[PDB]
Amino acid sequence: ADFSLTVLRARIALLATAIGGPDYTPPYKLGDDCLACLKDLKRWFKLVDDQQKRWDVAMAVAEYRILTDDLLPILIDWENKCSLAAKLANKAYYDKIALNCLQLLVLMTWPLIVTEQSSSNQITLYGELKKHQLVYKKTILSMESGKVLRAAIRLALDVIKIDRLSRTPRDNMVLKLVLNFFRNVIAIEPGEFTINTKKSMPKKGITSIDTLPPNVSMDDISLNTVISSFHKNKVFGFLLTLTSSLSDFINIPLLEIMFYFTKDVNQELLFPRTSAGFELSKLLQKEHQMRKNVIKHTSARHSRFGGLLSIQTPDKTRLTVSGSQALVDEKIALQKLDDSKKWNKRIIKKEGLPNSLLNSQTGKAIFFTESNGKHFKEFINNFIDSGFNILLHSVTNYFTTEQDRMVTLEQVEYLLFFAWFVKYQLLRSKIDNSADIKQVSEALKEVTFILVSSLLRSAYDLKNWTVTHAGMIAFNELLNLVSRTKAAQDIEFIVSRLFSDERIQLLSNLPKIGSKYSLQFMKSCIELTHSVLKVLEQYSVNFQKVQANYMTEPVIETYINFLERFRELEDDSIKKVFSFFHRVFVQAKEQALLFRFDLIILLREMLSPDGLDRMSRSRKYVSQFSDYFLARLKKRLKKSPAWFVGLLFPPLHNSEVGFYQRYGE
Amino acid sequence: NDDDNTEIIKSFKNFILEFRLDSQFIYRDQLRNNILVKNYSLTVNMEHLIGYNEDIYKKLSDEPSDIIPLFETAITQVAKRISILSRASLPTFQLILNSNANQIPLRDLDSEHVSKIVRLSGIIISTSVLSSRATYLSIMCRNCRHTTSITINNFNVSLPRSCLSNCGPDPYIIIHESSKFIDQQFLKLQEIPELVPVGEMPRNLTMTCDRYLTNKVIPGTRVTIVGIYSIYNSKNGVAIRTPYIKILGIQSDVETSSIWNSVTMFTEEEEEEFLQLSRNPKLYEILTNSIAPSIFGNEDIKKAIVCLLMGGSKKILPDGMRLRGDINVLLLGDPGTAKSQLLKFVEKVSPIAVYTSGKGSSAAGLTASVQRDPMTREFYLEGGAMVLADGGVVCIDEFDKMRDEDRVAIHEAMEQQTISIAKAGITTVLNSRT
Amino acid sequence: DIDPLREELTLESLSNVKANSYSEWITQPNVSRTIARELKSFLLEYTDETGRSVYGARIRTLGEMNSESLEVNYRHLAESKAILALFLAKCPEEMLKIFDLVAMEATELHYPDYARIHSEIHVRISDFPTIYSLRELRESNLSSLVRVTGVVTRRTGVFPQLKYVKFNCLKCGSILGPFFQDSNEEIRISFCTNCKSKGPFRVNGEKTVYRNYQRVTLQEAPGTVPPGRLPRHREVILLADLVDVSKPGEEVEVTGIYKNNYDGNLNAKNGFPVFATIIEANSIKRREGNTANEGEEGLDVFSWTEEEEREFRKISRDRGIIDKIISSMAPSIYGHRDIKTAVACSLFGGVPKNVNGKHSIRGDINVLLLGDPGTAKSQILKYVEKTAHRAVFATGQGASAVGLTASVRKDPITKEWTLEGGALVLADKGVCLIDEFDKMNDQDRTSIHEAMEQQSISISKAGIVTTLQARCSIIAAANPNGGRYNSTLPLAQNVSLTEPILSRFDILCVVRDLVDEEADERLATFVVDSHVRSHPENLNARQRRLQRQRKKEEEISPIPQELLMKYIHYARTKIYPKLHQMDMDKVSRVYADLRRESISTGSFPITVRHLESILRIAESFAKMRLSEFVSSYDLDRAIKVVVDSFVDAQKVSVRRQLRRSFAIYTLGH
Amino acid sequence: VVRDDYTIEAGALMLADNGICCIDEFDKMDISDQVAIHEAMEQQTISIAKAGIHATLNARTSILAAANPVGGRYNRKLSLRGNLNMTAPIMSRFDLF
Amino acid sequence: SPEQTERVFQISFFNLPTVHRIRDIRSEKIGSLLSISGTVTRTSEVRPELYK
DNA sequence: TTAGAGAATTGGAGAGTGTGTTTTTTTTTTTTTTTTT
DNA sequence: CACACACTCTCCAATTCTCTAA
Ligand SMILES: Nc1ncnc2c1ncn2[C@@H]1O[C@H](COP(=O)(O)OP(=O)(O)NP(=O)(O)O)[C@@H](O)[C@H]1O
Ligand SMILES: Nc1ncnc2c1ncn2[C@@H]1O[C@H](COP(=O)(O)OP(=O)(O)NP(=O)(O)O)[C@@H](O)[C@H]1O
Ligand SMILES: [Mg+2]
Ligand SMILES: [Mg+2]
Ligand SMILES: [Zn+2]
Ligand SMILES: [Zn+2]
Repeated sequence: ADFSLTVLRARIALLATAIGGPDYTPPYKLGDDCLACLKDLKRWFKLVDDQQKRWDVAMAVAEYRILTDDLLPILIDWENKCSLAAKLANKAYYDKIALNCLQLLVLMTWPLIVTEQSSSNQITLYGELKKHQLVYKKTILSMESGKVLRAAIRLALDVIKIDRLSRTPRDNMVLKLVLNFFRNVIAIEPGEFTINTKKSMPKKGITSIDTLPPNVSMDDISLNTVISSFHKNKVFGFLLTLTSSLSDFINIPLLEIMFYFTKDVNQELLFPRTSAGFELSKLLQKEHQMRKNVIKHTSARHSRFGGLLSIQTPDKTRLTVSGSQALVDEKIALQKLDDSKKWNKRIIKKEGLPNSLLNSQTGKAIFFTESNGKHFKEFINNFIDSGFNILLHSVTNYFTTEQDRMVTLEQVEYLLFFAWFVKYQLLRSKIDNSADIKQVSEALKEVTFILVSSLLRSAYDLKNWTVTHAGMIAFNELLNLVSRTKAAQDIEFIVSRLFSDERIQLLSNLPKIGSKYSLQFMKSCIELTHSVLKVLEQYSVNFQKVQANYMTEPVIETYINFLERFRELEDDSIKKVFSFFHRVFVQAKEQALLFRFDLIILLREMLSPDGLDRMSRSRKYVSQFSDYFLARLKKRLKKSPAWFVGLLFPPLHNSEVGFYQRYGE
Repeated sequence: NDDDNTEIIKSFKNFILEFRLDSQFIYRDQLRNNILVKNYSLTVNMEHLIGYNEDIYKKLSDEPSDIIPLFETAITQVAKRISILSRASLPTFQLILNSNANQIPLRDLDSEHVSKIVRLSGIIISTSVLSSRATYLSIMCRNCRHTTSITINNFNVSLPRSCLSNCGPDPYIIIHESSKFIDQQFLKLQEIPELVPVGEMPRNLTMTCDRYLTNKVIPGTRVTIVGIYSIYNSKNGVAIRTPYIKILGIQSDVETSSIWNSVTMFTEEEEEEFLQLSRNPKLYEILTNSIAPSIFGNEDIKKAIVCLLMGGSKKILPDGMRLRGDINVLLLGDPGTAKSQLLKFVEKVSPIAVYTSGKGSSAAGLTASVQRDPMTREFYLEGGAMVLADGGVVCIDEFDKMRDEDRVAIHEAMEQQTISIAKAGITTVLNSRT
Repeated sequence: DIDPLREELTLESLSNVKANSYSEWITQPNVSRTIARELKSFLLEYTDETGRSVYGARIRTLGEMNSESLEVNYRHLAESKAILALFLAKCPEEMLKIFDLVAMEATELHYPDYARIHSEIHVRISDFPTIYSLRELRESNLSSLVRVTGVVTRRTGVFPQLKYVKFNCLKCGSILGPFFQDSNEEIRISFCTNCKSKGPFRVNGEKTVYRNYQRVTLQEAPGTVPPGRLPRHREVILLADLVDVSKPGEEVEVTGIYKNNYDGNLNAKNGFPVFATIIEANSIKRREGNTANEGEEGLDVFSWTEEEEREFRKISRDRGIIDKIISSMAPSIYGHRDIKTAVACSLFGGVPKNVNGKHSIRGDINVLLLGDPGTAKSQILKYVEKTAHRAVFATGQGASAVGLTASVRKDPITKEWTLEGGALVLADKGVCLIDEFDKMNDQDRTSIHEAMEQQSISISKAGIVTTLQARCSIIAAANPNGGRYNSTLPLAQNVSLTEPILSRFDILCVVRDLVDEEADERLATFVVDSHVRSHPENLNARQRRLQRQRKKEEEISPIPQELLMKYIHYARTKIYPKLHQMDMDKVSRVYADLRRESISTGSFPITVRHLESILRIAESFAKMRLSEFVSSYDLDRAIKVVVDSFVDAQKVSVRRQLRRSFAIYTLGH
Repeated sequence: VVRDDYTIEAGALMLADNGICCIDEFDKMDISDQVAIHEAMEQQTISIAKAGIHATLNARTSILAAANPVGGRYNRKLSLRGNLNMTAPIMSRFDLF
Repeated sequence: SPEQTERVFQISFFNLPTVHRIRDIRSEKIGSLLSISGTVTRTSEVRPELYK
């Protein structure tokens, strides 16, 4: 076995030196028999990695640098040899080795996944081979500043030059090859760390997550460098002409690319809604206000000064707490008395896909430079105004046929692409008036509404949450679109009529399960529910009956659990929550449904000086809500003293007492 | 492995019992003659071991530390056969080696020699006190109180980690009452002055001898050693360990007598040469011309150096008064007159002597100096040139260039024959009769 | 049909690195095979500028000497197959590990079974093209080859260190695998193959092999250390065949691998993740000669080649070789042929003698340059420091009784006594040069009396009682009383010295700086021309500078200085002339006359040690002719030197009578 | 030479290597201390042999020396060679007076 | 050529508005950019930190 | 749809194993160098 | 030695997950 490994490394290293070299007369020279060495290396990739599921050849071709020292220089020189000739306007031989260099680039750059069906050897090498793919991305983007991306578009031009009808399938294959090359160079992304858990944790945790090779920075791999190298090598102009020329073979690679470099850009950075120094200053004043609150909680003398408090309590008995801060502040004393408890209740906490808006943190933002941010926004604005409408119309047909074949990755990269573009283009048409909304008019067409709704329904029914989460996101965006076009002005009525019985029950069940899943899932359910209720309210089947379908304890639970994360929420998401609590309190007079203790602690923890910022717009309506809540709580308690235990526990379902508890006769 | 040791042992019993030259069984006779006077050792000359069966010398010189202690048991088995009646005890005999293998210069010892029998020579600069090594530990368990013993042979073993028959991880204590021990001594050997390379300080080895080889030397003697060049794991670099010699045979070059209460170590074949020489009618002419034969004239200085080499006679009165028997001589004179060439000669003829320069000297370096031992942190006394030269001659060249504070330290040691000390809480009068 | 793991590359292919580091490239098996064949072909096929196979001549000498070490010159790699010179500088710890095997196979082609004599050869790389002081080293040097200069300041004993080690597991096998041991850190293994868990071990005693080990603390050279700022040091490690190569206090130049390792004491006391650094030495050179010189390659500047020994034999039979060699002593100092003669004799020396083992005679020739100011007494001594094999220089109030001689040190740690050797030990088989000898303290000056005649240093201090050897020739320079020679007085009144030290010197030169209108033209002309010729602004450059250095030197000297340095060391180490005994009447009448005329009160102390001097000087002249036998012409030249130096020490009132009386001996040559 | 191993302590003529050592009160300097500069004035190096520390040191220094006559007044009746306690060995080292 | 590493950049601020003495040092300023005036008594060897 | 019985995984009690700890350090003699004696 | 700390191993029961009938 190990002899086989070292013989494999020796055979591939001897092939790697056979390709060519700098010549030293430096201008890289092709080795004699280079085409046969390239074809043999493709054979090695196939006849080992397909045939035996090993990854060993794909590992050891990185050890001997074949990509960064041979394939890249060969493609970049051939690009110069064709650019010069085009500016002058055996090259038929050099075409074949340029193609085979692109073939090996696509094989080496192909996305890695691990699964139940994965080999014991593949799961061994996975975390390592992600580092070599990171080096390949850095080298492709920076080696002569993306001249290889220019060579890739040239090999596509070679088949764009011959007609949509008069082309051959062996050339439509080359189009798919070039699109798959770009999606790969985009979607090289730093790996997961992984630990074996058969053996328990030592007295420190995982002391570094840092899955990067020795000479790669996190910035060399970022969308900033991707956007930079794409604009400098005219890649965007290629993608834009390509997505307009659609008047089937390539639609799904093209959507894949638009997903892979729209995925982690939260759109709001593209719209601002000395400036960076003013922005830095405001943030330093917020950190100063936080440190002022920490200083108001800190010792006015040294750590050893030693003052000791005794608290008399009912049953005429004592506790004791240390520290000068506790002597004067009764609330700090009781907070310290709870902080010291050495018990904690054990918490309970929660696949082959890329990191995306499903998985990345609510606070995450990617920091475009100012030229990069304008080069990106101008590219996507041209793409929306040209090709989004026809591209969505094409892939929604291809996947309305063929639904059952969509393994979860296709299903996400369709649903998220649909949602992100419709959200961006709604927001552009909010601020810009020359943006048409109706440029994305395809999104509300009956065939696409049916696909999105079917797909979410099947994912919910099959309990595939990653797809239900992506469904909930896209459905929330389609609802935003419907509401906007209704406000602007019959297709609205057709879709709005189309969910009357069953999707209603589904979308009501979604938040009831939400409390079992990630913050991003709960966030999506809340944004969806806010949008639904705002739509159904505006249209009036019966608003009172459908909202009473939502006014149930499990929904209130997921709302409280989303609000527990508030220190990392934004004012928009807190305003959505408290609008729903205002709706429950005033519009329903349900108020007993919210009196449970978890809310009372959570209001105190966020209304505190240590909680929300005092200058925040968010605190103002929390303070207002709390005043109404405490008034109705005082009234209920004065009228029915048993509510002090009823507030401590979940509600009852024994009929007469359960009604009396809920409403006070 | 003990089938293999039994054949090695059987092959050396047969060396003792069969080895003969002429009519005489020289190793059977030497064993018996040593048993009667009660030294339990045998001296073996390695030309005889090669002459009997060269395969045995091959075995011995390939791995000495594993074969020497098999020849010691083969000697004890013969020692019982030739001196006790069977079916009607002796300790483990020492093996001592003589050799004419080529002397290795002390500085040429290196990794090629580790574990080999090595013959060399040097000047003994130091001898330790005697120390006790075990040869038999009696043993008892702390917990279950089982009892046994460990025979020890001192080449390159420790207390067992298991009770031998829970009884525990380190079960054994030593019963000192029933254990048996042997003497061990450390020497330090400097290399010979005429063999030091240009501009280097003379190099030094520590080495160990045991049983009948202890006390066989004194500081300043020139010796040849046969021994096993070997290594020990001192706590005093990395993967590094200290070289020493396990001495197998000291051989003092001139019969300089070592630690010696005037005992009759001479032999009749030289004593009868001396007793004829005494009676030569020209003896004082013969001894005068034998002093520094390459120095012309100076006849009276040669006549006085002969008197100094004999001395007079020491006397001890019923008073308790002690009379000096040693003669002191001063060569005071003009430049280039052979004063220093006569001092460099008396250093070589005298059986004990030290040459020194008064300009290269101190009071403490001449008489005795108080050192501080780095382990105990106690002070201890070390002998200078007058203590090293004791019973002999100290040659003090450049006596006019000695400091006035250093010359005065010699005043007691020239008349009352002692070195008095009162320093660091040590006080003694050391004997020094030179 | 070739084994895929065996197949090889070309010299074209080595440059195309295709690995993440040189460490990873050099270790790949096809690359390693290609490197080996290239290094083999360098040793087999490279030839000198003259056309001889220089590495054949080195391999002859390697196997004949039974030497374990092969000298290779880095320039010979930079001049041929230069990628190997590059890899050797970048990662020597892998490159030398191959070039040691190639050197073993290169010598085994010549001496089959040399494996039975040594299992391994080491390559002592020499003349590495760039040099650092210990202050100039930086992290960018780590794992690279360096060349470095310093003073070896401590030099521990020589110990057997473990090289190959198996281990016993306590649980199971007496056979854990044979680790080659790295000379820097412990074995640290954390595993057992015979039991796949943590457990205790003992170092196995079935097999092991040892190598010699010695640390040397190497410090910056005080003439490169900027004044008032501290000298830096590094630990240096010498392994098998490099141990015992350098003595405490030499200026040494090391080539070696700069390395570093973790140790907790640094990280503890310094409070940062900082690593100790060590130079594993790969060769050593001793910085003797003039050092501002490109023409003097190799680890030993006083070694000769066979084509150099043959050149010594040729010139040694030049008619008048003695007077050519004498004219070449300090060739840029005009006149003073009696001092140049005395310096030549002291610089070659006589023959030391031992008689039946009982008695011994001094072979070194001691010289006193006594005279007026500004007369090249100090320049003659500074020339002999460049020219002699082992030499030490000392001056007046700067030299103590036991900085000459030897002293006893007390260690701060083990804190018991040891010897440190002085200038007369560090110049043993060599010369000690004592400038301003009259201005030493008499307490310091009188330390020399044993080392002049008995050629030993007999210490008895702090319970250390012993004798060191000290066979130096001593050359001393002094001025007379009042700072000027006064020719009407006897010598014993011109000088503050006394008969026991004046008689230990066995040539005396008196220098009088008298005014003369034509000798001061000849002297001033020579000094003016010597400034113009020595001016710092008066076929490739490293060779082309040597034709101008050769041009300028040969205007002044009958013999090249590089040849004369090697000729002197050769004559000192190989040649030991005997006497024919036809001298008896001459030498006896010379001694009788010299003694009879020394009845004068303040006259030079002629003594039996000044008969014995004529015999030493006659042996030194036979060494200059590179003869094993003293001739009657050497006995005449020696009698002329000793009689002229006696007569020149007399007062003008009797110098005429003495020149007239001794004429048969002064005019004998 | 300084201890407690021995080492070099740099003096006034080394601290001024490649520059000027200015010496005042020069005639009032003890002659036993004056002679120590005869190597450093001409051979431009200081060389040493003491305890365990033999050495050779640079002293490439120009000397500027200020002096008083023996008696204060320059005795104009005398050539410079008689006004001043210096002897020919050091009188010949200074380039000009 | 081999691969050549990431470069590490020493950002060297200078010309601060104010200078502190060794006696002005107080733990309240930990982690903040000062300038300090003083006289050197000793300097260590140049040693390698293990940085990454 | 609630609520209650049976199955699987995690927390931490507690048993077991292994390692380090005393600790000092001035004093008194001997030497070799500077300078202030 | 023996007694605290550092650290790993193992078992047991406590809590939460999942399925069934009331
Ligand atoms: N009478 C002599 N017979 C033979 N050799 C002699 C004689 N006198 C002197 N010599 C030799 O000349 C040298 C004398 O030096 P040395 O013996 O050291 O003189 P010394 O008397 O000790 N003089 P000094 O140290 O100056 O007071 C030695 O090499 C002697 O062998
Ligand atoms: N004969 C000479 N030929 C050439 N240069 C000379 C000669 N005599 C002296 N010099 C030069 O003049 C200087 C004086 O020589 P130097 O060796 O310093 O004098 P010195 O004899 O030792 N006098 P001193 O130090 O006062 O006892 C040096 O630079 C010499 O190079
Ligand atoms: Mg003498
Ligand atoms: Mg001079
Ligand atoms: Zn027991
Ligand atoms: Zn084991």
